[PDB]
Parts: sequence; structure tokens; C-alpha cells
Amino acid sequence: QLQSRFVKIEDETFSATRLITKAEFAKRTFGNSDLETLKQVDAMGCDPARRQDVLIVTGRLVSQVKQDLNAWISLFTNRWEFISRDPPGNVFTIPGGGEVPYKLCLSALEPGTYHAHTQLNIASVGPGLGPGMSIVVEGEPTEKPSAWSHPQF
Ligand SMILES: [Cu+2]
Repeated sequence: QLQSRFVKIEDETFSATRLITKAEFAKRTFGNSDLETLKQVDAMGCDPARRQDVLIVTGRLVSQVKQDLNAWISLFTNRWEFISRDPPGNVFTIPGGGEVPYKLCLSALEPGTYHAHTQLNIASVGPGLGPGMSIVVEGEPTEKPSAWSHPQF
């Protein structure tokens, strides 16, 4: 099993199983996928009714241990970008024996067929993965800014 015995990821729900890339959405909406236009898409935030590149994953983290734990959350299977997370901190607390609802909002960046899972990382313990779901992303690859750098010109 891929769940942690310490904290279970329960009631995982994915808002969609078919999306387009952030670039494909920019192209369709604005006519181009330049870095500047990708920033206009980013300005829309977590709005998958408007943005066809956005996935929402929701669920609840349920603790089976006696003490508070520290954790962070991500999406398992660069190709995806975070828009927002709840809880919001880089690390958050999961109370002992308690429950933390979560919401992850992501932009699909690159085309492909992904088997995606909520991934929990419990500090000092390790990972837990929720149930997967297959998500197909279509559309043009989203460009990233160059990693080249030089002294200011
Ligand atoms: Cu999978």
C-alpha cells in the first residue's frame, strides 16, 4: 500500500480528467503563448471555470498518531506548476489524531497522460500517496524562461 500509516490521505477528488496546457490556453484566449501572456493567465489565479489548464485536487489528511506532525503536500506525476495550496505554509501542522482539509490548485504545463496522486510528506517520516487518477493534458508545450545568465548589460 502507498498510504502512510501515520497520516492517511482520504476523500481525494480531482476536478477534471482532461485539460489543456497553460500555453494552449494562452494561445486560444490571447492569441499567443509568450512569457508575458502566460503572466496574464497567471493573473486569473485558481479559476478552472475560466482556465482550461487548471486542476483542483481536494481531500482530507487524517492523523493516526498521538502527537502533532509537520508536513507538506505536493502532486506526484516541471510538467505541472502550483497555483495555490491550502493549508498555505511551506510546512503545516497536522494535529495529533485530527484532520486537515487540503486543496491543491495546479496549472498543467506540458502535454501528456499523467497518473496523478496527492503526495504527502511527513517531516522525519516519509511519503504517503493517495489513490491515483489518470489525467490527459493536450496542447502545445509551455515554454520556460532560459537558464542562461550574464552580468547586467
Ligand atoms: Cu499512479
